[PDB]
Amino acid sequence: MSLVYMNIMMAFTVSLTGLLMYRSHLMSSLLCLEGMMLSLFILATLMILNSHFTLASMMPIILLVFAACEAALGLSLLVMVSNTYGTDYVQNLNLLQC
Amino acid sequence: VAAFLKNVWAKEPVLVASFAIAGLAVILPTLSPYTKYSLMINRATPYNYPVPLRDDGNMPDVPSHPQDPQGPSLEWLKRL
Amino acid sequence: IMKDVPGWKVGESVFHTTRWVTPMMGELYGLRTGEEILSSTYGFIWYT
Amino acid sequence: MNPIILIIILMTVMLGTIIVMISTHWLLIWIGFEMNMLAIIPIMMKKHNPRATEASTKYFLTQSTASMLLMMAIIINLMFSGQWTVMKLFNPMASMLMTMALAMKLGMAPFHFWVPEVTQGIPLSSGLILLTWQKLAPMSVLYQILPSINLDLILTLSILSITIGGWGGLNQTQLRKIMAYSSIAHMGWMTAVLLYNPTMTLLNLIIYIIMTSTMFTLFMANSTTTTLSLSHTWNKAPIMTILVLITLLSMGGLPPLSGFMPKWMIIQEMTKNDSIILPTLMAITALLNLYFYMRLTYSTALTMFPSTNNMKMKWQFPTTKRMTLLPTMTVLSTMLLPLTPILSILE
Amino acid sequence: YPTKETAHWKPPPWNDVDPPKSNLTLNFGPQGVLRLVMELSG
Amino acid sequence: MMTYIVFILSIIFVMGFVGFSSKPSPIYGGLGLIVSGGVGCGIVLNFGGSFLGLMVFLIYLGGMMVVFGYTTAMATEQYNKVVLGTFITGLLMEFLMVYYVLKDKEVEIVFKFNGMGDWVIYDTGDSGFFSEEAMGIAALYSYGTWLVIVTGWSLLIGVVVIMEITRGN
Amino acid sequence: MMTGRQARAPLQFLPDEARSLPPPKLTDPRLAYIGFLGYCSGLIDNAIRRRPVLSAGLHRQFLYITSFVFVGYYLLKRQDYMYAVRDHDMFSYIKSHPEDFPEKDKKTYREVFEEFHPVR
Amino acid sequence: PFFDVQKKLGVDLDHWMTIQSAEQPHRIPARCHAFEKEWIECAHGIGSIRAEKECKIEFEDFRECLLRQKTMKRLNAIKRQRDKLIKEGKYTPPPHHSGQEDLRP
Amino acid sequence: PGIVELPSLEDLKVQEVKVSSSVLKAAAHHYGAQCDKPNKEFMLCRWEEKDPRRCLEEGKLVNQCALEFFRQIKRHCAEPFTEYWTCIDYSGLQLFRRCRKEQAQFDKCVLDKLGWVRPDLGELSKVTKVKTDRPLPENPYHSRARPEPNPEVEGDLKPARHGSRLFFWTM
Amino acid sequence: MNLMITLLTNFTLATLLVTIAFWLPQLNVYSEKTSPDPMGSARLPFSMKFFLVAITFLLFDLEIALLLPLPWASQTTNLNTMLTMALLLIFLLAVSLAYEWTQKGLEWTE
Ligand SMILES: CCCCCCCCCCCCCCCCCC(=O)OC[C@H](COP(=O)([O-])OC[C@H](O)COP(=O)([O-])OC[C@H](COC(=O)CCCCCCCCCCCCCCCCC)OC(=O)CCCCCCCCCCCCCCCCC)OC(=O)CCCCCCCCCCCCCCCCC
Ligand SMILES: CCCCCCCCCCCCCCCCCC(=O)OC[C@H](COP(=O)(O)OCCN)OC(=O)CCCCCCCCCCCCCCCCC
Ligand SMILES: CCCCCCCCCCCCCCCCCC(=O)OC[C@H](COP(=O)(O)OCCN)OC(=O)CCCCCCCCCCCCCCCCC
Repeated sequence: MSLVYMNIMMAFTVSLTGLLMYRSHLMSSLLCLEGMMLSLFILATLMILNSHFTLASMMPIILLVFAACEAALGLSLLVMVSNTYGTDYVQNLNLLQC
Repeated sequence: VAAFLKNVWAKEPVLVASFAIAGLAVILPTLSPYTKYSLMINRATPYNYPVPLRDDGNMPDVPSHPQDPQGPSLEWLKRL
Repeated sequence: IMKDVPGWKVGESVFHTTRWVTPMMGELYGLRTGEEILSSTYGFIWYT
Repeated sequence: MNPIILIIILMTVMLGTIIVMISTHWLLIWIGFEMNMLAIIPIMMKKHNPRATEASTKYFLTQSTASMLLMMAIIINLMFSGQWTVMKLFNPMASMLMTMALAMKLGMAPFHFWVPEVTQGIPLSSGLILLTWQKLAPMSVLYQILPSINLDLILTLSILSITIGGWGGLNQTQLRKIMAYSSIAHMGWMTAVLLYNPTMTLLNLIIYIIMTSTMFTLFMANSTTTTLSLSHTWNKAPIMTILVLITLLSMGGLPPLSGFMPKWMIIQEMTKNDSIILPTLMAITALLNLYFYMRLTYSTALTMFPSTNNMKMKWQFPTTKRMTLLPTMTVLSTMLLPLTPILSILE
Repeated sequence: YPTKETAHWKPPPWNDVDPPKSNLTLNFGPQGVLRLVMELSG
Repeated sequence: MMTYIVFILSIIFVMGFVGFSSKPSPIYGGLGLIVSGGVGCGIVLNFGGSFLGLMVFLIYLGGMMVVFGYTTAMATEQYNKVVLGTFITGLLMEFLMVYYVLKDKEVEIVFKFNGMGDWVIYDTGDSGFFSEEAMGIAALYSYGTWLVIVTGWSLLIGVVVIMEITRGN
Repeated sequence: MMTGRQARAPLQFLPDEARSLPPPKLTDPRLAYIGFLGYCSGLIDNAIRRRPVLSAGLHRQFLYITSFVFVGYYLLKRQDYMYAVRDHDMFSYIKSHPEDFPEKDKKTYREVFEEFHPVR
Repeated sequence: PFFDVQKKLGVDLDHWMTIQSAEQPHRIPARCHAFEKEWIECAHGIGSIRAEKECKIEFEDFRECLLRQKTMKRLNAIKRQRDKLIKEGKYTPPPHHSGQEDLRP
Repeated sequence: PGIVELPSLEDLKVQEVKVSSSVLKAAAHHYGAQCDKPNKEFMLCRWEEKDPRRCLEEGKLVNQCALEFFRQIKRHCAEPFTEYWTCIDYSGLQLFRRCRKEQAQFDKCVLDKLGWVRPDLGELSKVTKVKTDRPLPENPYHSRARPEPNPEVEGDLKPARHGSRLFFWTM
Repeated sequence: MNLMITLLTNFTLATLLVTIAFWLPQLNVYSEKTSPDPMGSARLPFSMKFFLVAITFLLFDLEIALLLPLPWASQTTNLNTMLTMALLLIFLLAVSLAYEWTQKGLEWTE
């Protein structure tokens, strides 16, 4: 298939493996999650514009909006973590081992 | 129903204007005689090609030419 | 061009159907120059 | 929380799951999962302590990752099929990504690592919602895509879930982690019979929801979150020890109880398809689940652990908690096996 | 079953509430002329 | 070379993701995701998605990454080898992908990909006096009633959810 | 399994052809067992709230019995319907495909040789 | 559980965006409208198990419309052979493929 | 699969309408009025055959009837038409509303010297009927035969023989 | 294409002026300066209210993104449904603003 889809899928996998390998910050995790969403937006958009499927042109906007609301919720969770420990470090979130 | 209205117009005229304009926007298109013409103008706008019909022999309402009498007209739009 | 190639049907449809298929951009402008390609494939998008 | 806001948020959780159940477009499937997650996050942060925020953060990260993999599976389906019907998928890569995403949502092993944490971090009512209501929407999507699910993947996820949920509960004393590893084992049992007979998948889901709702309702009615506080129940309410006894013996699947009903039916559908090793090893692995159920029954019903003196004060007060549907759920989770051919209503 | 790895684990609190583990001070200096020390809370 | 321009943007797009997926700091990672959003917007714009690309600017970049950078600047108090090694690893894997799919005009990582410029897959007609993508987004109010209801309800509930969980009571 | 059958007429608990079936009797032993489950739910509801088990709230016990018999009657109707649909589809498929279901020639034991295994 | 509320109540919540061949605004066809209509009219009602093996030709034509893999493979082959013959000097392109022909209309 | 069947380059030769888009747009209403019949025969054939190769000759008739349209402008009213399409041609959107007096002179000159009446608002967007002699295509999509459906349900619904037959349950 | 040329020209002129503004007075040899804020060294205290107004911006910006195709959506032939859904989206943005009001979310940055 087309050549641009290779790069958009590879971008989704790069943002996947960034989201699946945390370093320290939860904000960097949320950025990798939104990179995954952005690559999904681009890939859906290039397909729907290519196929001239008219009714799905409203589809990526929807894919934006919900997920950005999702991002808002994630930011709020991070802030609550930051209001407990002072930092958004993922190693502070280890109390549920016992 | 009248003292409360003068009270909220004395205290909060921004919000009274807000709810009043919103109420007009809700109820007024159902009371307008020209809401029908919005629909009629949006369906009178020819974005697509008028794909003609095969003349089977019995279609008295479909014209053979644009300048024929039968067919949909737009006298109402030119006159209003 | 495709004379030396073994097992090549010239003008072979890639579709099983015999219905007319709308010609793709690379089908039409594949053998032409890059200026004609760009003017036909990004001309309206890049027009100002 | 404002009770009106609690009602609207629980109706939004239910609305998300129902939108997953009734929709014919994959975008509305993804929207129902997003609405479900977005609305269930305040249910987990109901008490506002750092364990609830940690649990909600872990839950958000796992469900968000699964939602992104779900949308990538949907988008690859749109690549290779040009449409959006919620039916079989038209690419094994999209099928693998959707099966992984739904395994992450269900918390099936090896994507199980959030389930005993999050259930520990949240109250008993929100843990009840997470272990009963949050299974319904991904099992519906797995119900509708089973002509495309890889057999080796779904059975690998099933046996890995059953074994890890068996061994995980043996080391626990916290009741919520026990119910979470019980969840992982039972989801393994549900997905092991999915490609053979999905009516038995629905049967196992319904009997599991009934038994889990009974055990969480007993834990809420007795206000016990640990084994050793559940062992004070005989000196406070002796009927509740009988109820946790019969319900834990049901959840292990001992006949003549109704929790013997699903797994037996699952074996009844896996030997028709010439699989003998797999349901036998599954049934032998479920003895671990029954072992830590027996540990809880020895702590609670069949012995009497020592109590404290202040228990004598609680003798003067009856339970004012609304024990909603607890006799109904207790009867249904124990005495339903003579009505086993009722399962045809799920066909 | 406590092992060497899981030996530092204590049981969780009974109400499942962990203990919570300030306000800003500003020096609006001499840069009439007045020095101000603010304790702000937002 | 200019016939490959969207492909070229996509390469930069992948490079931008190796910017923030390697996670240098959430603020440089925010900057890398902003640059990635701009070049992915350019990819969208060069197929004819004008409105969707301006949604990438106005709503993803100007709407959401503003809030990411805003929240991030209220943390991570102002003043690696794993980041640099991860960045050069992702860059070398991407340039090996470029080298293979340009030397062969075909590659297969998971799916088979052509190596021609992505102009070849387009349509050779006109859409008349409308953008088809604009009319498909305009159909959200005429054909997308259930989609509008569930999206607006999810946004209202999202307002309620953020106000419940950020209160602590 | 039968999900394509109940897909042209969806979300119907009891279809119209279910009215061709004999309904379960009111003295159905399955229905009497469901009424016994209602009585057990009434006794457990008195026990968990520390009421006298057999005496307290006879109206509540009778509503438990009535509700379980009421739900279980329709559940038994749908059960009998789904097994009727199962057998109808089976017999129609055996009738429409004779080449997959031939009549096996049944041989009497005068021809049928069985190997004798002596127990000694 | 696919509780088909939309067919039960007769409402249309999401069937309209489901396929490319549905009713579109301003009657805009998809690029693979005809192939998808033929694949759907082939595979309608006969079930998925029969639809995989009996409607394979329409589905392969529709997938090759969607992703254009055989078409781009053929264009790869023709362009590669042309570039090889230009490198060997045994071929010259015509004036209408060099841009010297004063285009048609 | 098969070999695509393309018409030859001789089959595509026709005398083109080599005028610019402002010339065409300035003459558009009278062109739709006068050249109605071969245009609608062509477009009916084009939406019925769904194949341009099957629509060539009618298309040539379009390209034959447009020229006879413009020659009859060139023989009689070349100068008001020239002034009018020049005024149309100045505008970057080619507005009709900027050019009403040159339009009025061209319409006057055509109505006096050729009797052509400019169509009113609404007429050119009408759906007309077309009398043809070519046959209606019985299979324009070139589709093969559909698969036979599954056999339906028929007959009365009998009860299940000896009940559920689930291991020991007699009902 | 002309847009990309114009963006490159604007970005190049901006980068040139920034380079001149950062490097034209570096040529002078003025003096080395030793040089040894309202908060001294206290860490930045987090404001919940700035985060809430940014999230309220984000959610209302998503609702705006839904509202943006209305000048195109007014051209439809299903105008009763279009008007109903337009008024419903603006009404749900108003209900979001009202709930943000009544639970004191718009307070001390009102
Ligand atoms: C003119 C219009 C009006 C006409 C009126 C005509 C009738 C007048 C009399 C009215 C009363 C009728 C009552 C129902 C008819 C008789 C049903 C019957 O016996 O079925 C025989 C049934 C099969 O025997 P059969 O010789 O082949 O059939 C004789 C008839 O043709 C049976 O007919 P069938 O073959 O068509 O039966 C169908 C099928 C026949 O059954 C089968 O195909 C075999 C499968 C049965 C279930 C096996 C499940 C195995 C795993 C669970 C084991 C349960 C644990 C044991 C109990 C734990 C403690 C409660 O039944 C079922 O599948 C239903 C499930 C069993 C329920 C039977 C009715 C119970 C009502 C009262 C419940 C009270 C508690 C009873 C004990 C609870 C457990 C049953 O017997 C058994 O399975 C043995 C278990 C005991 C059955 C219940 C006995 C009912 C009477 C109990 C009175 C004393 C209660 C003491 C206090 C409570 C317990 C502590
Ligand atoms: C039905 C049409 C659609 C309606 C919805 C769409 C409206 C569009 C505008 C959006 C407004 C969004 C925000 C609304 C919030 C309302 C609640 C509120 O503000 O309550 C508090 C306020 C007192 O303010 P306070 O809390 O003290 O704040 C400091 C300022 N003094 O309390 C008040 O000021 C009281 C406010 C309520 C009374 C307003 C009455 C206006 C009446 C106008 C005529 C009727 C119009 C028809 C509609 C019915 C209105 C009831
Ligand atoms: C194919 C299947 C399709 C779908 C079919 C239907 C599936 C139903 C799945 C049921 C899932 C139930 C989820 C949990 C209940 C949701 C509402 C809730 O949160 O209730 C708990 C509530 C909270 O009150 P609160 O005050 O917070 O309690 C803590 C102490 N202060 O109140 C309490 O704590 C009160 C204590 C008792 C609560 C008992 C609730 C039991 C609900 C489940 C009943 C059994 C399932 C229904 C029957 C079988 C259906 C399959």
